[PDB]
Amino acid sequence: ALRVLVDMDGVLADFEGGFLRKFRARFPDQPFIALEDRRGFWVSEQYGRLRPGLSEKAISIWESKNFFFELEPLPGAVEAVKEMASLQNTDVFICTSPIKMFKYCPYEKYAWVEKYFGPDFLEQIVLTRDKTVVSADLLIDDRPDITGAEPTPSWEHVLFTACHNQHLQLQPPRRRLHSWADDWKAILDSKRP
Amino acid sequence: ALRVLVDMDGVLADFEGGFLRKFRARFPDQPFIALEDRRGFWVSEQYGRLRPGLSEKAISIWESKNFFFELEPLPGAVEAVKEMASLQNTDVFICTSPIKMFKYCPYEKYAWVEKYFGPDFLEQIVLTRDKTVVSADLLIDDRPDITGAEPTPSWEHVLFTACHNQHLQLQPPRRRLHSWADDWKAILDSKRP
Ligand SMILES: Cc1cn([C@H]2C[C@H]3O[C@](c4ccc(C(=O)O)cc4)(P(=O)(O)O)OC[C@H]3O2)c(=O)[nH]c1=O
Ligand SMILES: Cc1cn([C@H]2C[C@H]3O[C@](c4ccc(C(=O)O)cc4)(P(=O)(O)O)OC[C@H]3O2)c(=O)[nH]c1=O
Ligand SMILES: [K+]
Ligand SMILES: [K+]
Ligand SMILES: [K+]
Ligand SMILES: [K+]
Repeated sequence: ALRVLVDMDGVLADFEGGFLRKFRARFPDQPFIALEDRRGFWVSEQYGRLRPGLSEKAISIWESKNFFFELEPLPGAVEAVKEMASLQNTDVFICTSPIKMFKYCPYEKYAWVEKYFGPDFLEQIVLTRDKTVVSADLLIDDRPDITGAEPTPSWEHVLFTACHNQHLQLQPPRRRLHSWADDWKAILDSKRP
Repeated sequence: ALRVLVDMDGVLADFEGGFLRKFRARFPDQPFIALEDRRGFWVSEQYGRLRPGLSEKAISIWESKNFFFELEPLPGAVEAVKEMASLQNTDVFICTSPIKMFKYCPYEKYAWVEKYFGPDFLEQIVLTRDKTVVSADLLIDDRPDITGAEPTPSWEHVLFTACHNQHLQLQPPRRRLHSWADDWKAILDSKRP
């Protein structure tokens, strides 16, 4: 069976839009970064450059109760993953790294998966900071630099497009999934025997 | 680097003793199973055979708030894993499956790891129901039957002895770690290049 790992934040759940909305509501007198002007993976770093103390204020949004639970799905994400999981000879796992503050985030990610995919899909969740030690054919993740304890992961990393990575030139033969409307079936098929 | 996955319940944390203590306290008029009389991996199944309704009462102990957090370490477990992690060319991850009710268990497992191993060790946690998709040289786990989506896991499963598995005849060349006092360094060394 083909095995596909799907990232959660920025791939299934709209982390960037949820963050921005809550930041602006909580900190209406601070400057912010429009989604179109996001550059680089780390939200907090971009905000820290924008003004002193803004990194810590950004962090405070995602460390808050209900931040993860209340993220809206990306367009097409829930439908695509449900279809993907239902395909013959195809195992799908949601492989997600929780933030360092653990009071809410792990719990909310399970709750979010239950909400959008149902109880039986909880079995498909892998929470890990290191995705390199999870073996699979494909990893669909918006982070450009995925590293860890395994220097040669078994998966091919397909870069899921986001605001923060859309201008990046990747090294051949690295590939992208532009959105869930893009042809994810063709990418899966290219790895099948 | 050698990669070792270490199970949590029944290997690092004394699930069986914690369960029994809390069961007897909450249900003092019910029969129970002494640790020495534990047979088979699933606590709940053994209790359900003992009397009608006891499976659900057992489950209610581990679904309760603070059950996971308040488990005591096994003798030698914290010291061994700290030493193991500090060895040259050795990466250690705690690979643990949370129960199906997710309100407390994921959170408490992170909190427990922080308590006994410190904040930096949180990075070494993998929460998953399927350990077969986690690649490693060794998996030290008290469950006899470890299966999942990967039919040929990369790890060798070393069976950690517990009450419930101590009489089991394993198929050659399956091996055991009897306790943390047993010679876990020799087992690791047998897998090094
Ligand atoms: C931890 C962390 C996260 N973020 C943004 C970027 C993105 O990263 C992750 C993330 C979470 C944890 C780690 C880690 O423990 O190293 C890394 C990335 P994702 O990989 O998408 O889940 O967390 C949610 C998002 O939050 C950020 O801007 N700064 C941070 O310090
Ligand atoms: C879920 C479950 C667990 N247990 C006992 C046995 C042992 O199993 C695990 C466990 C937890 C979840 C699953 C699962 O989702 O399939 C399986 C085993 P462990 O692997 O040691 O963490 O949970 C803690 C312990 O709890 C039990 O007796 N019956 C159960 O239905
Ligand atoms: K992400
Ligand atoms: K399937
Ligand atoms: K166990
Ligand atoms: K080490």
